[PDB]
Amino acid sequence: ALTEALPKTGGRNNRGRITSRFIGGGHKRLYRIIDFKRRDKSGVNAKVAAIEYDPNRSARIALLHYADGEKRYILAPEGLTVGATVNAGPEAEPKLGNALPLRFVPVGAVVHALELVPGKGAQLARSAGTSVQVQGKESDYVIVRLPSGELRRVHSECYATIGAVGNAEHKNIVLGKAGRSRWLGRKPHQRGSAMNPVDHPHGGGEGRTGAGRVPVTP
RNA sequence: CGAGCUGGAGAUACGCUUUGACUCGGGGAUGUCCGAAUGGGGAAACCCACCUCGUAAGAGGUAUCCGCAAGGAUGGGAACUCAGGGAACUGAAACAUCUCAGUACCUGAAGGAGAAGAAAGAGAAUUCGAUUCCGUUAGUAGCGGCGAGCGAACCCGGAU
RNA sequence: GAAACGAUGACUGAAUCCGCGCGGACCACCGCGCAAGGCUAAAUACUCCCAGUGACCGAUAGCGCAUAGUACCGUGAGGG
RNA sequence: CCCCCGUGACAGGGGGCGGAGGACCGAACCGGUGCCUGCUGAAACAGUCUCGGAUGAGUUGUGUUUAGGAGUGAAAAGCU
RNA sequence: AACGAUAAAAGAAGUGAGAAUCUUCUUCGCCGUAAGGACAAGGGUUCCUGGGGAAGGGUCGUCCGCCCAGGGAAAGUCGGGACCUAAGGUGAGGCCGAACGGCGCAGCCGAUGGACAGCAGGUCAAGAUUCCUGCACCGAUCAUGUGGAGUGAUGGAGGGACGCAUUACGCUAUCCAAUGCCAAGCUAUGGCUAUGCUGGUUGGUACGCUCAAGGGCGAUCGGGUCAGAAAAUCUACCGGUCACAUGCCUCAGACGUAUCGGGAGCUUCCUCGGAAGCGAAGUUGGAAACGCGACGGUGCCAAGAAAAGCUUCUAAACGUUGAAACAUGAUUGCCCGUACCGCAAACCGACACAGGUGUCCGAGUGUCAAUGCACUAAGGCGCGCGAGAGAACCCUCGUUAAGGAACUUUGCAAUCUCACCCCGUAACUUCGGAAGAAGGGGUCCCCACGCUUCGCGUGGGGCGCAGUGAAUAGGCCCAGGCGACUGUUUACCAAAAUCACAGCACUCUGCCAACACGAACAGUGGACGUAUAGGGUGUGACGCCUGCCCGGUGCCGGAAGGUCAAGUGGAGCGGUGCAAGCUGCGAAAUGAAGCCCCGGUGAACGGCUAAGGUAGCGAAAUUCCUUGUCGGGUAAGUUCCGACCUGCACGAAAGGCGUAACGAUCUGGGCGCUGUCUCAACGAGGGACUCGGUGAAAUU
RNA sequence: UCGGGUUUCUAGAAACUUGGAUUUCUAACCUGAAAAAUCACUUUCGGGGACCGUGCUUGGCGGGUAGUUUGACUGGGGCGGUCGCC
Ligand SMILES: [Mg+2]
Ligand SMILES: [Mg+2]
Ligand SMILES: [Mg+2]
Ligand SMILES: [Mg+2]
Ligand SMILES: [Mg+2]
Ligand SMILES: [Mg+2]
Ligand SMILES: [Mg+2]
Ligand SMILES: [Mg+2]
Ligand SMILES: [Mg+2]
Ligand SMILES: [Mg+2]
Ligand SMILES: [Mg+2]
Repeated sequence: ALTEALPKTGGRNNRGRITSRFIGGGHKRLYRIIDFKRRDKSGVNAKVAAIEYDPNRSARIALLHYADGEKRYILAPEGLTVGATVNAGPEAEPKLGNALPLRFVPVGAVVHALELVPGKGAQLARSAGTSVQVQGKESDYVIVRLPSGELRRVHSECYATIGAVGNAEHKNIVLGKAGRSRWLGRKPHQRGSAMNPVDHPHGGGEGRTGAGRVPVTP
């Protein structure tokens, strides 16, 4: 049904020319307003109304209704149901995703929608079904395993939502025929090999080759 | 001024003049609309509003920057002037230094001219005496892949 | 370059009175002048503009124009 | 999604029904394959016959944005 | 030479100095999803009327889109603006910048989107939802009366906000049929006399217990503060009570009544021809939208403007005796565009140019269907030199004896094929395809009968050489290379074996990310994305796969030691002076990133001494000798296929070997059928030749 | 804590110091949530914080770009040979 969002708009560059190569497809995707802080709410439950799939992301977002009679979208994690509910704030018991900080949080307690700076909403493991693993508590900072396979410090003043996401993992997704791309991306990359001395470093020759392996520009 | 005038254009018709026209000189009053343009909008000259006065018709104000305020300023001028920024072909019989050149052009500020100006100096006589210009000194002194080539100043005579 | 002085960007950063600057490395003696305040006629430049003059042209010359930046080309800047 | 059959693990196959698809043929439309014609042309790139795409990575309008060593480019140094 | 498309004319009459060409009439031909008609863009008066004939019009010209004067265009409701916002453009304060200047929230500007009140006809030579007529609707301001109480923000919320594909039912436009109905008269050539033939056969408004699909529907009390900044008698959320159906609300539209138009044609005059006035009928059945009922049904994923208008809630605020509202009249009604051309002699193309140009309407017959093909209505038009001749030669056509690819570089070219229906249909395979494989048969008319008819099937007869009897309308096959595939490219010599592609892999980036644009600790794109995400490179479905060498280059790491800048800092030497001092040069030490150096990585550069080619393929689009040798097909085969292998100079992601399917791809072969050829003939049309009119060019 | 210097009270003790590092803290500086979008402020504030970054200078890397260079003889040009002296 989708609802109460905004309108996006294709565009691949500013104050002039093409910056990030390619991309221009589209299909008028609107933007739904989310929430990655989940704090001015701290204290009330809400009925996960539904899990409306929404573009831009790839994370079956979830619809919530916090008692006040207000509305909000949430990165439906990995397992909430047709109307399961949830509260929020330190007085939160690490259940199916919650608006809880970090110290009060268990070890190796996979979560997500995590954060990088007190408030300033999420900013980590918010995609596909990325699972941020926790580890050691420290002074105030913690020890975490970001999807990357990295160990970064961060402190508890930075909320997070229980467990990982999923969106089933873009798996059986194979795209298919060129164009499933155009279904979004664009002019799928041009090989600087089949280009010209003129346009790219790899260019020239008379058959095929390599020599140096550099990127566009140098 | 003194007897024509009724714009080039010359064409028909009506007409104005010594009760002084016309032309000429010199101040006024009218002057829409656009354009710095400023009420607001805008594809220049077109659309649209508000306040104040007002019989209607109609009249004035409504940009911004400085400044209590009075008052000043935004734009425009052919070349000339000072500043900010600053090429290359070209020459070196090839080329990077150098040359062309601080030339071309851009930009800014102002004027009728500017800029520069009252020696913390020139310069060797214990001399001179603000700055600008011309003559000459001098193609010297000196700079220079010491190549190509570039090149002052005091002194002295004048403009003032 | 032995290279003074002026100049300014970054750093530092003195004296005020037998004080200070300079006189082309640097020191002495010698001499010259006094900075971190301002102002300033005149001669000099140019020529859109006016007058006068010319061993200047006199209509393929002279200004592009005996007038037109018009006609005409160009999306245009521009040319003409 | 509805039924039929089955039998060794088998899948499966059958009648219903539904309406998928850089699917099929073809006009518009969009291309431009081969031949001939044209070559001081009807035309500074075309005509006839012939041919490809045709719900798509489709075709197109208005508005607007991107530019010179720069843009743009399903990439020829192509177009600007 | 040419006179701008091979859509053809012909006569009569007229005008006039003068006519192949101007007007008129009557024949003819051409177009008819257009060569008809309506906007928009764009042009400007080309429009109309009266004149003209120099130049412009490829000849003429009495004519013109040309020359001249005059006229011609009319809106409260159509478009736009006085309303709205999108990309983008701007922009008080604010962020950056040698200058000029680049940014940038709000706000403002900005359609091609939203939003909003008129419909039927009439008519100047030339305009019409704009003028007239007929009735209507909209805001506004006013009065009259009803009402008798609130009204209700730059503010809240609701709402306006919308994708693609497919599709059920109702219908309207629109079209068709008929011994429906009205109108008019004639018919003869042999027949018919009317059951023939021709034309017309309704729109606006208003009322109607008529018919009616389809479409739209919760309400209300109360509660919870933590939500709408605030308030809220609204919204959001929570909970109790009655809602299958119905129940409502609503009608697309049909019918009837009435009224207003219009309506085949009819009457008189006509200054020569328009003008004026009159008026019949309105049937039954069938077809039928890409439009209307609408914000319908369903499925799908690649997930679908914003704002105001608008309903509602209140803060403020006014008054609660003359409100909000309703009705009835009264008054009001701004600016710009409104002619004509408009797929085209009136726009872009130097030209009255065979080109280009967005959207809408776009009839009938026949043909499964259609916006196709043939004819044709309406409507438009016969392309602005013309007339003879009937040679060569050239262009575009029709036929062709015997032969049938012998042509040739090659079957290039042109024939054959060609539609629907029934039968039938292989190798191979990713099981979907290959498949319209191949091959074969049928198709016309009539009568009867059976079927659901427009029509089809069963059967009997019929005519022709011939029955999609006209027009549209796949020739097929085997074998191989190259790329898997739809796609894309060299506007004006290359469409392909290019580019792209799904998929694979390397690699880098934790967020002010890498990366990129930029004068700029400005702004911004990546992304309102956060690692199953973003960049760069290379490889190119799927299949089995991906070998050996880190010496040299590049990268990541290690990281003792060697080397190395500025600077800190020290000996030391030296110049001048009487001295303090002032002063030239200065050195060991200490001082980074890298560089040396140690180690590693090949879907890194890359080689096959750092090492030597696993699988696989091999004379290959990479072979030189070479027409390799033998086998295949031919009578005969430099090329093609098969194998072998002595791989000049095959090789595993510049990927290797394969691969159903696909290809305006290239190579070889076969069947068919041909004028490609033996070898050309005849015939047509358009030039060429002749005469009259106008009259180039390169060149010299 | 490591560097040393200065001054005093006895190499130590004390103090004044002036440096490197580690760490730590934080008014500058930075940056994020809120009623008032970019910005200024109020503060919860939150966290970063002497780093980054901006300015001057140092040396490295730098076909990303720029300016350029790349001889002559030559029975044609390149390849080969050659170009001075006896
Ligand atoms: Mg003369
Ligand atoms: Mg002139
Ligand atoms: Mg066809
Ligand atoms: Mg903005
Ligand atoms: Mg003829
Ligand atoms: Mg004869
Ligand atoms: Mg075909
Ligand atoms: Mg291909
Ligand atoms: Mg293709
Ligand atoms: Mg270079
Ligand atoms: Mg060489």
